Amino acid sequence: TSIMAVTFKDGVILGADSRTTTGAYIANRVTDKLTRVHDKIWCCRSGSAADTQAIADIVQYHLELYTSQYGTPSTETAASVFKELCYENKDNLTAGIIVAGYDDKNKGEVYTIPLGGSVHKLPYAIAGSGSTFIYGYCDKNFRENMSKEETVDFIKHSLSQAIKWDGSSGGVIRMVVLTAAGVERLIFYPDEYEQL
Amino acid sequence: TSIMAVTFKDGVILGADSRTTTGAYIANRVTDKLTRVHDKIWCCRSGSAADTQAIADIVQYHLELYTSQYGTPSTETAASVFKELCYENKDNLTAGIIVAGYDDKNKGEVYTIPLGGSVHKLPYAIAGSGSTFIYGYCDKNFRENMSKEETVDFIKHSLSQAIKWDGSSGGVIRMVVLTAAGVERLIFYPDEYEQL
Amino acid sequence: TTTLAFKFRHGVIVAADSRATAGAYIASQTVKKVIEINPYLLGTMAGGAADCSFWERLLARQCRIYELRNKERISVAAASKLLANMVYQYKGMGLSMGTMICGWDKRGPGLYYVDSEGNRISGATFSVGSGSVYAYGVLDSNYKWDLSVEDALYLGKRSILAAAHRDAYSGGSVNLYHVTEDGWIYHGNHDVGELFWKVKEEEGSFNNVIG
Amino acid sequence: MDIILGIRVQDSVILASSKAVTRGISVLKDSDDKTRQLSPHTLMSFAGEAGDTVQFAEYIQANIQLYSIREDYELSPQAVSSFVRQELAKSIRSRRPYQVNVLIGGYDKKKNKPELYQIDYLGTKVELPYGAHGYSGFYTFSLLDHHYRPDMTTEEGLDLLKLCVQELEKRMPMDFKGVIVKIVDKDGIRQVDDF
Amino acid sequence: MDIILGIRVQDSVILASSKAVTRGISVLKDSDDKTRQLSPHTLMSFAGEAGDTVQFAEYIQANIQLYSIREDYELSPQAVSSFVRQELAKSIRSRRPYQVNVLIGGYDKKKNKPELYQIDYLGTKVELPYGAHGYSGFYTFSLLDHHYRPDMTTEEGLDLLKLCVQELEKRMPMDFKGVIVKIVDKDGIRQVDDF
Amino acid sequence: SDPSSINGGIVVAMTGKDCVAIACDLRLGSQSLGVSNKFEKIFHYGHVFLGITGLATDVTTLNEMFRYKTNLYKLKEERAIEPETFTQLVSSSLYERRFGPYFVGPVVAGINSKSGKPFIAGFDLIGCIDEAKDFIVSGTASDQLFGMCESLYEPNLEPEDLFETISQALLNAADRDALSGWGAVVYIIKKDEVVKRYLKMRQD
Amino acid sequence: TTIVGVKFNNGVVIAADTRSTQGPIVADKNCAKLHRISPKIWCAGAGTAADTEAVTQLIGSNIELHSLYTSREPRVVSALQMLKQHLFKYQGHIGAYLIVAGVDPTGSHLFSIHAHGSTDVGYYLSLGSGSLAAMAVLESHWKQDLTKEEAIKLASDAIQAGIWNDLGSGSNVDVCVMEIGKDAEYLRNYLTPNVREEKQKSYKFPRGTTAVLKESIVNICDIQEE
Amino acid sequence: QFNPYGDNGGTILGIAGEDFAVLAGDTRNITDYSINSRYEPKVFDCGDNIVMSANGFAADGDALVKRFKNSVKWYHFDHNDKKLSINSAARNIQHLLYSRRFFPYYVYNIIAGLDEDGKGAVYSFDPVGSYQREQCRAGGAAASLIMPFLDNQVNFKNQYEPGTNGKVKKPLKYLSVEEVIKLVRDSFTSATERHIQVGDGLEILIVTKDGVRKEFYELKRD
Amino acid sequence: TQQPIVTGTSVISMKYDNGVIIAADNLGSYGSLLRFNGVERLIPVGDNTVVGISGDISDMQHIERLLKDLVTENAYDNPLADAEEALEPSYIFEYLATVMYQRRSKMNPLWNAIIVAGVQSNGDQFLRYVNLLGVTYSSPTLATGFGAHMANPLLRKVVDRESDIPKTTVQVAEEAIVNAMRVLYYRDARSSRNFSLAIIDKNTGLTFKKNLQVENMKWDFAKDIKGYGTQKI
Ligand SMILES: *[C@@]([C])([C][O])[C@](*)(=O)[C]([C]C1=[C][C]=[C][C]=[C]1)[N]C(=O)[C]([C]C1=[C][N]C2=C1[C]=[C][C]=[C]2)[N]C(=O)[C]([C])[N]C(=O)C1=C([C])C2=C([C]1)[C]=[C][C]=[C]2
Ligand SMILES: [Mg+2]
Ligand SMILES: [Mg+2]
Ligand SMILES: [Mg+2]
Ligand SMILES: [Mg+2]
Ligand SMILES: [Mg+2]
Ligand SMILES: [Mg+2]
Repeated sequence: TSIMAVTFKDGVILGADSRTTTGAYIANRVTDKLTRVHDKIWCCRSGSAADTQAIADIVQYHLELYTSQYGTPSTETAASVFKELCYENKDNLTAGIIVAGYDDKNKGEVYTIPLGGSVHKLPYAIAGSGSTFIYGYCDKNFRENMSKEETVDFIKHSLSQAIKWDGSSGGVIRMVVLTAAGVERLIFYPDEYEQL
Repeated sequence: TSIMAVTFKDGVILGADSRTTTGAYIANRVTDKLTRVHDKIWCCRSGSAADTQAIADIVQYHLELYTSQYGTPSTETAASVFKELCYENKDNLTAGIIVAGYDDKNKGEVYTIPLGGSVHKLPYAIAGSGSTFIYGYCDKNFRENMSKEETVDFIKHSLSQAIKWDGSSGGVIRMVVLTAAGVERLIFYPDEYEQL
Repeated sequence: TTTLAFKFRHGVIVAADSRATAGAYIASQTVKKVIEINPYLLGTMAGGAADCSFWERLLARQCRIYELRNKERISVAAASKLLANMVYQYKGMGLSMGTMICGWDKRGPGLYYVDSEGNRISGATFSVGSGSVYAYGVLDSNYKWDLSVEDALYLGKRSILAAAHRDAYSGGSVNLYHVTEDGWIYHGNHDVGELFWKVKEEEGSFNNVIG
Repeated sequence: MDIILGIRVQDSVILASSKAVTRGISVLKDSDDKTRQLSPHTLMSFAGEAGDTVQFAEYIQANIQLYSIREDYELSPQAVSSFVRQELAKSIRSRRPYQVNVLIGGYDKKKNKPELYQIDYLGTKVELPYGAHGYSGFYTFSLLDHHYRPDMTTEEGLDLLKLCVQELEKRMPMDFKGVIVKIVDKDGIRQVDDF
Repeated sequence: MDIILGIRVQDSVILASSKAVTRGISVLKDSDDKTRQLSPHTLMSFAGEAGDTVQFAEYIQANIQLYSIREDYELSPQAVSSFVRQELAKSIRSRRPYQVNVLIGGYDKKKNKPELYQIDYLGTKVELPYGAHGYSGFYTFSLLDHHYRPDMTTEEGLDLLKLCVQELEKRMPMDFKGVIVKIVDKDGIRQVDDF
Repeated sequence: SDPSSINGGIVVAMTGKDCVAIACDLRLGSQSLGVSNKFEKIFHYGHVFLGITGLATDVTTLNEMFRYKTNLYKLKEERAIEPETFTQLVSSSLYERRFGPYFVGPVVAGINSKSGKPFIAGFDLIGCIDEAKDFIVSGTASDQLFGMCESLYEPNLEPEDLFETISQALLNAADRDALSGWGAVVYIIKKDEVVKRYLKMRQD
Repeated sequence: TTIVGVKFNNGVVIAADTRSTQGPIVADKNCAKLHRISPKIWCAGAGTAADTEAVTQLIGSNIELHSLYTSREPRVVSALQMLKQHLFKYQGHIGAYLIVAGVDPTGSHLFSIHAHGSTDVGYYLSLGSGSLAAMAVLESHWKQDLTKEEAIKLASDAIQAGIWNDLGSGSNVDVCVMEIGKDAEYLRNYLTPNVREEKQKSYKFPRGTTAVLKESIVNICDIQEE
Repeated sequence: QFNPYGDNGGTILGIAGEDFAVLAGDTRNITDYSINSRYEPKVFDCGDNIVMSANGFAADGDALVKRFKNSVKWYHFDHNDKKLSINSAARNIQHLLYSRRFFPYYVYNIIAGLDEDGKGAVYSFDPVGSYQREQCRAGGAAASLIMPFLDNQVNFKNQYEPGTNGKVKKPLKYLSVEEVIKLVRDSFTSATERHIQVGDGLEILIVTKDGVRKEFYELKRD
Repeated sequence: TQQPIVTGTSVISMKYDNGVIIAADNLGSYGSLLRFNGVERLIPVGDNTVVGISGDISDMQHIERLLKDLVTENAYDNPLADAEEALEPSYIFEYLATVMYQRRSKMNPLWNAIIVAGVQSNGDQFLRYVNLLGVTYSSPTLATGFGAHMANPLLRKVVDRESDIPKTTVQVAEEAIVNAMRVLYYRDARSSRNFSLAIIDKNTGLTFKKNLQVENMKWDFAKDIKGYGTQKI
């Protein structure tokens, strides 16, 4: 798995590959790892698919109930609910989640929640087995307050390399753009990103 | 450990960090991992220090004896001797070696010899625990027939990132330039490469 | 398996079942567990079929060379000892053998128990195999020295039957042998299925079983 | 504990049980009675792991004695054996199972017939003319298979038992210190004081 | 094998050894002589793992008989015991060690004194007035510590041995099928046919 | 150690023309030791027959349990339970012990009293139903029984012919299994008569 | 086991083989692996056979009660959600691997679900020991905008690949077609390419061949009157 | 850790007649749940009117057959082209197997031919050399399915003569080659139905005084 | 005893009317890391044999050297080395099969699965498999690793039995092989897009194709797939 979330001038973009493996067999080559927990709060899932799906489903339930009572939740609030589940059930879970959302007040925010259940707010985050191969590339090429098109290219180039070196990563590159304008889904096929 | 060898217009450059660890303790922070087996044939060592030292010492003996009888050995010949040791004693060794040398006929050549004892001739090679974090960066930034100064910057930037993310890597950056002009040793200190 | 042998006035009786097992599966029901070493020497097989077969044939050759060199038939004691020393080399290596070397020599009738563990024991009565424990009950209660050849053959046969009935890994048929000073005599193959019903009726035993 | 035997003859049930109690390399006692009277015409012998044996036997005894008082009626050996089996079949899937094998010998006063039941620690029940638990039956069953008749007298059953014991004393490596023998018939339960 | 005892009295050495051979749950023999005569005035009893015992005993016997022929002279019990110890101390660091414990009882015709040596499978030698191997000494040493005198007669040594055996037969769980007793004195080696 | 092979035993069931047959061996053992030659493994609850192989305590326990449940069924429903319904009850009862199962291999056999249709079924220890048209096998010689049944069986056999086929399948399978034998029983079942025959076989 | 699911123009189709095994031994040569959750929601199961049945009957029972409570036809996402939450709770100890498919007022749906509780969406899926042989066929011949007849052909071809090339799969091909605005058609034994040939001999015995000891009439009737 | 053994499936069957002998085996080769070959010969003509099949781990089976064929070759060189009798071959094979007692050939071996009186002979081996002559023997994956059927249909076990009721057995009448091949084909068709490792094809080798003849029959490929 | 380090995945092959085809991708994997992208795993021996190897790459390079040395040794004192006494596919295979079984018998195996594809002197097609255990078998189609599970089913639809071989042309056979390589790229996590293909025909000889790519891939349907169940956006 190769997943990342990047903040930029107008908001935040989530990115992911589409490969799911059972050992060396590819059980699904067109997976959607970008999952919605609220209108403009999405997450990238890594680790056990069963665990991350169960978690995101519970979080979606909590934020739906939050919204009914207290109005639109913050991205920090969403990340807190993820953490509370990941931390308290750390002995029985294998989940690495990146939370990303857009407010009008706070704009684009990114939180990463690794195995232990700790929370880390960041300008951008990378995770999954394939992230290891792009720590150097992403650190060298990331800038703050990029444009939408610059950020799309950054994620595209980054995940392209992660896919290139990681056998557990591959397929298409899915992206989700989160701005004031709304929610835009993007997709990029092998013939586009492989030749970069 | 973070090691690499890069071919360029005028020859080849070897690069390495200077950290040796015993668990989390740094046993030596100024190690010289760039080792000479012949006048213009050097190697970068990774894995068990005992194993890689014993191997390089035996190879240096073989190439010294080769030279006495048959004249200057090729870089391919040196890589073959390394391989023969690494492959036949693969059950008792933990050695990952990059071989690099300069001929006037063949110019700069680079061979990498991973754990199993296989040989792979390449334009450039990376190895060690810290290499994982720069597969993406090196693939994106490597070009063939670079200048000496371009190649030095490429290795410097690459190892800088490997050191930044890998705890087993660090210290100074040592480099060895192999050309027709001779053999040049370089060194780059933390205050230089960290701010890149 | 169940094998037995005992010395008596008129020589030594040797009896064995014929079942071979591979787990719960009955591989064979016609196997020969008595081995013909020479006209005056028998050997029983229990445990590893291959092990027992190979080493006792090796012994038989050893015994034959002895006869050529020494112009004399080997003793039961020397034969049993050659086997014991041969298998002792491979102790702890995985061999599985429980054998009896039965014969008649200058000392009269002879009977030695030999196993892969290293034991080599002279005795008047032995039984080895998974069913040995059932066979011993019939032997011990009815065994005498002054036993007729007819009664002795029946005792060895009836003893195997007792074991074949109770032990799941014993059965098939009974092979009988009588060793005399003039050599060994084969006394036939007796199917346990048919033998059981016959003995039940004539003897009155096995009342709990219906037939 | 070690050896427990049972044989049903014409008009009675005979139970023979070893006398030895052992802890490691030492014989603690050589006169132990491994049996409890469940009712006046029902006797249970037992063998297994220390503690479990006596705890289970006395627990059963108390339950049957309670039934007897409540109804003023003695349960049939078949009813008792079924109760015991259920308790063991319940026990085997519990947190810590009773590690006990039993023989139940009783005289049914309704049918005027002796009855012998063999029940192991799993709750495996079987009615038999003769039975044993552990390594006992391995030595004795061949003699019983040979000599046993259903029309045997009590005295003939005891002679066949002496023969079974003589074989055990010859071929068993462990010294079980002889046996206590008890007979269950129409007149109740009694102990053979000389064996 | 199981129990081997030894006692040095005034003018002789008495060795008592069990008769039983056992393979699993079955007694194969009840009249086994666990001893070899090394020389006319030296006897060795032994116990340990099957095969190893007899193989080692007969190997020692052959070496001592060879020495006797070569020199036309009987080695002292002390010399024999030292030879045996060295063979066991050599064996313990070998690929497959001999798993044998021995007692060497001999009469030294030079000093006119009986001598008893205890040697275990590691090559641990000790000269004693009385000794045992395995779980034997655990039951018998308290009686020997109490009753033993160095000026005892052969008949007194046998009575004390009967007492030691009686205690074993009471408290040992295993039936070892009695003992064969042999006496070593100035006139050589003989067997007590009634014990 | 393996609970399904400590006591040993086998059960086989077959369909015929307007009839069914179910048969079992009589052995009860403690591994190598034979304990009883009278341990019948076939029980009936009205006109529905149940054969059970495996761990003997669970066999005995399940019989007592299905007697319990079928007696209550009959009191409430005012009719005897049918094979199809009983089969679902057996499956239900076994799966309720999914993570602490009875170590058994049950086999149902009977004729629907209304439709007259012959019915057989088998289960794994956890309740999975095997509804076969031809035959069902269970026990320590299940492999042997599969080979005999698959070669000897032919559809629409008459009762007296079906008897010979099933008896020979059982006998020859049992004689290639150490843990089966010591006697055998065959039930021949028709819509309103049931015959039970004890077979003569080798006692080793 | 080989099971598949394939979407098409106006619906979805699933298929399965009919072999159930006990190690190397074939227990049932005509097993029914296509289970009904609701009338227009069917699932095919692989793995532990008892678990795939039990989990299907349970969720199907609760789906029926839910359909009655809400006065609505059951949705595939309900069956999916109920299954995954049940399976997740048992942490993979219930070895049920299912392909769930069906039609409802929302449209046509096709999901896969694993024993630990993870779900996937697709246009074509395969599960079981023959999943790789079947997926090779699906990856070779699947296209967008399939017709009903093309999808049934693709599905059964994918099952046949498993039947011929996987030892855990065999015998016949079952199919169920769920089209929008129609009743679902369950096609039991849609293909029968593995009929046993005639035997060379009849093994019917002469009557009286078997030795008998005792005979007796078994009383199956109740206690009688008078 | 490296496991030097494997399981290639397959099943073999040898039946001895009065003046002939057959050795049959399926042609399927497998690992786990995959098929390697639908036709990979498993029964071989080894020379001197002897046929052989080593079933289990194919690499060990191929090596054993290869060694025995070689043993026949050298028996001719060393003993003046003397014909190797079936009983002599069996004893030789025992020594080939036991020479690896501590790293065995994981195979069940069966040879078939004619004895020195011209009568049909079948010999069966265990992986470490224990051998025995028999009239009928099935080996391999589905051996337990087939053998009980052969006990019943070749040796007439548990079969009695009608009317007597268990008092008189069915007499042991010899079988013809045509009757035997029927039992072989029915054996393998039944085994193919209930065993997943058996199928694809059946190859039978028949041995008479005239020589070694072959017959092939298809089996179900599922 | 060892463990494989740098590995090569599936090798696939099949017979057709006049010869044999064999193919394998150019990847050398280091566990999950797709380390080396220019590895040739099809190795020709003369102009009549191609040996395709999967498994450990260091052991592959060792075998490659044994074969190169085999050709050298065969030419020694052999005037007919390029004619009647040239190396045959059956000779090359039996040599390898001997080595593989010997190495497994010393508990020090060559951790590989090998397919020897070629055409004999008499024009007969040769296709046989051998692996680290010394296990050998032949079939109209052969494949290693993942290819055995995914490619064989596709190739067996073209050549299901021996009698289908004469009915199969080189265009049909190559088409099937190329399709199988695409399927493996979809579904094998340790595979690459780049591969090599070799045809050995009894008429046109040995054709060795390098730098082939998987093309005509279907990915467009991925855009429509959203979530893992209930998600719509
Ligand atoms: C009783 C049946 C059981 O004790 C009797 O001992 C017979 C003795 C016997 C049988 C045939 C010929 C001569 C004597 N024994 C057997 O039937 C044994 C059972 C057994 C297997 N291993 C073993 C046994 C007994 C005691 C210790 C160890 N059967 C065999 O020896 C045969 C059938 N061999 C094998 O089953 C296998 C061997 C050998 C082997 C296998 C199976 C697999 C791989 C390598 C070797
Ligand atoms: Mg990839
Ligand atoms: Mg650092
Ligand atoms: Mg010797
Ligand atoms: Mg000491
Ligand atoms: Mg028996
Ligand atoms: Mg199949």
